[PDB]
Amino acid sequence: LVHGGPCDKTSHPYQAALYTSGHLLCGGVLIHPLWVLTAAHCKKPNLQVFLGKHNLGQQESSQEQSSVVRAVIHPDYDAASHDQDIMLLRLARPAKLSELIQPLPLERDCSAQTTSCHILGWGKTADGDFPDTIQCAYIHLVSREECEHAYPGQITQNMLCAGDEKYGKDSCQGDSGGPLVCGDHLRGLVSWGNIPCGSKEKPGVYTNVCRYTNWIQKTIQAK
Ligand SMILES: COc1cccc(C(=O)Nc2ccc(C(=N)N)cc2)c1O
Repeated sequence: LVHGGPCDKTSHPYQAALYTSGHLLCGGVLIHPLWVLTAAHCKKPNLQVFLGKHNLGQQESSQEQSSVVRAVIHPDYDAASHDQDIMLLRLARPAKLSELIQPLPLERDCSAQTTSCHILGWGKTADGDFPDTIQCAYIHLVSREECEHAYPGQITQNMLCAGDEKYGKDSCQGDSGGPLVCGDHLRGLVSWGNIPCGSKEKPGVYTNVCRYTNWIQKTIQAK
């Protein structure tokens, strides 16, 4: 995340860190004790999910680790266009909830009224480095018309745009799959956007979570 700052220790209990081959890969969102939501482009072998983390560099009493038993990529995911960039991960070990480990409810209304939005993650910062401490930034949803002009013929109804006109606060590589939180509800997932990261003109592109309500429920309630 570029142009943000360190999060308050107790404000991100839904945040997951996704690892592959012992290295941070993506962010994720805890949505149920057994399920983490992330982007489909975060699919890698033998993912390890870390919950209740703040600083990646140290062992924290609040942390919980789990391997993934099932990875469910949306059937209509299209890698080239990032369309329908969403995946559900079933945890081997259900999340032991605490003040620092809690699920985030989903936004179900695609026409939800404007609320304060924020993004968070351990992705690439302004200096080009990966932070040990989780970063946060307040951002705003961008009108679909403005986003379509920014990315001609690339924005589908399964995507939502967000950014910041003042400093260009934006999500980046490593934040992928992490949450776009609006009014204490999951509104989007970090998917793609401007490279180098910065949202002053080309806003960040997020998977539009409200479109996936039925698919998420059907996957979680399957078998
Ligand atoms: C495993 O996932 C990845 C691997 C390599 C690169 C990326 C990446 O560049 N993502 C990305 C780019 C721009 C934005 C933005 N809003 N400006 C957000 C995310 C990646 O996600």
